[PDB]
Amino acid sequence: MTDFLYSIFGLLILLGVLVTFHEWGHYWVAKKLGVKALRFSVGFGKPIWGRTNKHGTEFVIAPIPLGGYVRFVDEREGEVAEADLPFAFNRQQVWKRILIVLAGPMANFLLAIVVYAAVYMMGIAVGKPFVTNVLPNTVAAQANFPENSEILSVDGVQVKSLEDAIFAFVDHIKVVVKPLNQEPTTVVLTIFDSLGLGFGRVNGEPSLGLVAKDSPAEKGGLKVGDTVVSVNGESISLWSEFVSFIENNPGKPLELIVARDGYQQPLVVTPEANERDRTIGYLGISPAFQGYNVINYGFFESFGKGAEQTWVMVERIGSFLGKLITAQAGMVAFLLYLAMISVNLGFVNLLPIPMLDGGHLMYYLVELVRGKPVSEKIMELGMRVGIILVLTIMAIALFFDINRINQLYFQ
Ligand SMILES: CNC(=O)[C@H](Cc1ccccc1)NC(=O)[C@H](CC(C)C)[C@H](CSc1cccs1)C(=O)NO
Ligand SMILES: [Zn+2]
Repeated sequence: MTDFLYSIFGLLILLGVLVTFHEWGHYWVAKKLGVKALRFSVGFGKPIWGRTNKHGTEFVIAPIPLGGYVRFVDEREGEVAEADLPFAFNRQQVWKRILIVLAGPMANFLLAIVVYAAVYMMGIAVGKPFVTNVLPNTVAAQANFPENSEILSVDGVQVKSLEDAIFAFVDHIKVVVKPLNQEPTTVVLTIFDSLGLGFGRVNGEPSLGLVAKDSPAEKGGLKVGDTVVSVNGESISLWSEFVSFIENNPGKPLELIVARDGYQQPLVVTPEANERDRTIGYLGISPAFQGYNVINYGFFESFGKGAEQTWVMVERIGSFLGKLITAQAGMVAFLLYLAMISVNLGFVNLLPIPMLDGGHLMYYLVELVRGKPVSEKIMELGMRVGIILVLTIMAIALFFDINRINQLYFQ
């Protein structure tokens, strides 16, 4: 049992990171506001780690990470020394404790955002928008689209994915597409059925780019750079024909002729079918052409797009809650799952449940409502906050127009 190790390792890392950042949001906001923390507990069970801060805060860690808390100085929960009252939770104005309670979920969302922004820089793999077929008597039929072609830029905006293609087609007709062999063309032009286009697997030359070790292709003599010119005496021209011959012949020997180093090499390969379905042949090769696009982002935009993705996630959670009442493998997927679980936690722990942060939010909101000893004061902040807004959004609005100058008739 070795997969168990990495699995529970990722589980513990995810849970620890989420709980630790929630409690650290609570702790750091309370500390910056002037509230002294008494205990910083992460996980349930018996303490496996324990250390006292210079401010008497006891950070403790237990081995079952399913929750945690941050206990502050509070007269409602115990005796407070006369010299510690100015650092007590309850001795602060109501808005301070409101922000302290709100800090947790916010923290979660914040983490989500940054994690999303972290995976938008590393590069995300999407599927190439490869038009496999064209329909008759459609808008694309008169325009004569290419059989097997890849979209490059529709109506000006450069797209590298299918979802991006449909989002551009609903954003707004010029279509720059790349067919096999010949160069890009701006064709004089599901949802694509309105136009007469169909998507599918990418096609190309029967050239080899990868050959797995100890595979039937490697044992038969296939090498990288080989271009299969014929299978069983029949000449082929597309990678799809090659994979057709491979799948249709599980265990039967195929006699290939490949173009290699300027000459022609004859080979023999016996593709073997896998365990899940011993009806589809397989020998272990990859096409020399790519079928993946790599979406990259600048981090100054990756942050905003991760925020938008978190908003999409929380609206999805809202839809799911109202109803209730591509593959980019690697660690990059683990980080996405971690951020999604973080969003789930930041949503669920904000529900007006008595012992959760939402219940505390409700309690301090009704306490603020009951406590109205001054007028025209609540309005005062109402401007002093907005000022900051109309200042900070100004600063960026300045900096934005500053960064466009730093960039800037050849033909
Ligand atoms: C997966 N665990 C949770 O989501 C629970 C609540 C819960 C349990 C079961 C079902 C649904 C929700 N949340 C928390 O433990 C919060 C910290 C999490 C967000 C890291 C915690 C809520 S209070 C307390 C929990 C235990 C003792 S005191 C908090 O706000 N600290 O600042
Ligand atoms: Zn909390």
